[PDB]
Amino acid sequence: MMTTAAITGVTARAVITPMKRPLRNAFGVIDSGPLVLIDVTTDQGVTGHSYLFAYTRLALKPLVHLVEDIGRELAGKALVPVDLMKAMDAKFRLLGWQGLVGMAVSGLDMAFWDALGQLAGKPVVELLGGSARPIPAYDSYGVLDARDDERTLRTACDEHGFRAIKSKGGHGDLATDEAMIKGLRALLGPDIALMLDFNQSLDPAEATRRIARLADYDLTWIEEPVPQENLSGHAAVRERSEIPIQAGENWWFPRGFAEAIAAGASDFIMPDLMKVGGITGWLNVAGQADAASIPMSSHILPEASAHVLPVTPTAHFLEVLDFAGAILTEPLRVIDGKVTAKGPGLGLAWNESAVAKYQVT
Amino acid sequence: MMTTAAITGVTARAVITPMKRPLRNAFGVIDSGPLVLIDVTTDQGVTGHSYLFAYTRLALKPLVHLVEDIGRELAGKALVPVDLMKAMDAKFRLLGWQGLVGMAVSGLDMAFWDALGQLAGKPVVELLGGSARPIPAYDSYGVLDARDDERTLRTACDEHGFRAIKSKGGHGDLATDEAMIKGLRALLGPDIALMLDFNQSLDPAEATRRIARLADYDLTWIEEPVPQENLSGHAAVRERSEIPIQAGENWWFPRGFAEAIAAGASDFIMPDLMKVGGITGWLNVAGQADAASIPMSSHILPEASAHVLPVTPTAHFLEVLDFAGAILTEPLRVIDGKVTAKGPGLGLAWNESAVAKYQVT
Ligand SMILES: O=C(O)[C@@H](O)c1ccccc1
Ligand SMILES: O=C(O)[C@@H](O)c1ccccc1
Ligand SMILES: [Mg+2]
Ligand SMILES: [Mg+2]
Repeated sequence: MMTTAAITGVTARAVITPMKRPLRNAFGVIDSGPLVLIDVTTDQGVTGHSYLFAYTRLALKPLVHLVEDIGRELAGKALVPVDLMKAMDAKFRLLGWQGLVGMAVSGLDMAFWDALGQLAGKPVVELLGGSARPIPAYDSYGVLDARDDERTLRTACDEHGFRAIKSKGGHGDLATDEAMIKGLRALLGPDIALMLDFNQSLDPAEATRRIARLADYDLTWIEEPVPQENLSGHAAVRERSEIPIQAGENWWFPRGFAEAIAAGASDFIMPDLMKVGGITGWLNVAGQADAASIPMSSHILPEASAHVLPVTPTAHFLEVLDFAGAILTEPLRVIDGKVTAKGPGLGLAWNESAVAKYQVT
Repeated sequence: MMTTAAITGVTARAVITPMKRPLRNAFGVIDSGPLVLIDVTTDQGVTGHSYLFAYTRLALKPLVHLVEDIGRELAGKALVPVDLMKAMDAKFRLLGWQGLVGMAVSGLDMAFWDALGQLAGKPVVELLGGSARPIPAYDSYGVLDARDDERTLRTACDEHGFRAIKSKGGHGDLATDEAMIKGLRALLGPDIALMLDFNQSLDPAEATRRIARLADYDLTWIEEPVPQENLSGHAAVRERSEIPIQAGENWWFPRGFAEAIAAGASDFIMPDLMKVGGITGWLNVAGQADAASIPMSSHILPEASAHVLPVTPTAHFLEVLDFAGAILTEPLRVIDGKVTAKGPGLGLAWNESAVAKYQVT
């Protein structure tokens, strides 16, 4: 009530952390996750937190540069996430905010909202006018094998209570995809939802061919069958597909979603908070998905996702893949295959000795 | 014939150069142009050259990082621009190549083609199976005023022989746009083509309103009336517009053009070699534009553009705006309002003392 807090500075650092569980692709395991950690100091005793997953270390320095540079021009500015977005939008209209820039802007938006929650002793979800209801979740893996992996899967379903599993495919031929899926369904029975993520690996005609073959296995969705930019190719797959098509982890801001929806690219979407424009963009897209009747899930950043899904009219699944555990004070918790938001703000605090250990520069 | 050259290293540096002529926007003049200069050393006594215009210094370091990092993984690799593109494509499929990354990849592609021309003593246009025919050009300004600017305009048309001028608008109200355009047409007579660039400043309904008012002035095109990502809004303007709609300077790679064309966003396109994916992407888009019967122009990078326009089936205009003069050995030449390609390769050589003077780090 007294006055709106204001930004006094912004800091970001790189870390390469160990994964709680290495996930293995066709070539090899990934056991390292490169992140960027963002702090937005305010004039009211609160520093806002957020992280980005950066995919490859090659992106660490640029992202740190961009976050810090953008943050600097913001010092002195009132902490109003809507007005700040509009400012960052005007600022990159010509250079363009798709890509690394876009991640910097979304990261900052998350940090902003996080500060606002802290400053109120509330979780963001309550700022957003909803509550931290538990959200059905699914557990995300690389290339699963039924024999070689029965162990970890039993755990996910029985202890953590996961009622849905995602695996990857596409790397090889149709035979491998099918065997992998035949195994999984046999092993897990009919009551577990199985999702298959092709990670953009196919072209539209090949996607159509594989999907027809996999339809007998009761899949919940096929994810990014073709390159993410190829919206017309997604729509073409979607049109012929007996299985719901999921995509969206790689699209940029509300406009990026508007054009994908206009093209009818997918049955389901799963925006990444890093790429859709933070909490502020997410909410915009939530309204679009409501109008288009499209079930909306999240792509990673499970901690913050849990704050927006409860106010997403078409909320679907929260993806669980944990990259930020080892550097958080309070890793993510799944209870009976659901995640519940944690306050205050986004519930993101750094385990500083953890950070110091893993920091790269 | 003996063996295909191979990459041995890649270097990039930042410079902020003075413009041959400061161009003034509504707020103020821009007299500084931030660039990144790219060298790709080969094992055959040739280093490939290319530059990027980086819009804002804030992008200088990230771009240098990205070019050098990407280049490093390429050392040892045979200098085959098609195979190299496909490699950089696989490498960023998940992180995404829109944005800064995309500029790094296009820059590298230009450098590659430049080396290939040098290594043959030829201009790239001849590598591409065409010839360095002169290309009609137009001269690009900021917010012009007829009284206050008659002087520089007389020069452009009379000495350099420019038969086409572009100015900016949108910053203010319709009244200002109209007066500015009424002045220009009165001053330059009916034989000079006038283009108006709104630089994404309007929304679709406002764009429609202004364009209807400006139609009496015989404009050649209206450029980016609305945000570049808003393809559906462009199509909506285009549908109602009596004046050709031009756009494309901000779209990403061939797929980005494919979706814009699929959406019917514009009557004309003008890809930026930095954003369309270098020479290799350009050529792809050239074929798309041919099929869609869309006149294709270039956005800046006038030196390299002059090498691809002669093999672009729907070649239209080459945009002249000079940023790289002060650091080139051979600035750009316009003769009788046309530009002709200069070899060998892309005809890009550094004036090294010039560079040393302007380099930023
Ligand atoms: O859907 C998903 O999570 C995958 O596409 C994915 C993307 C990026 C990192 C890990 C996994
Ligand atoms: O069409 C154009 O050249 C303008 O949009 C423009 C873009 C970027 C820098 C200068 C000018
Ligand atoms: Mg995915
Ligand atoms: Mg323009």
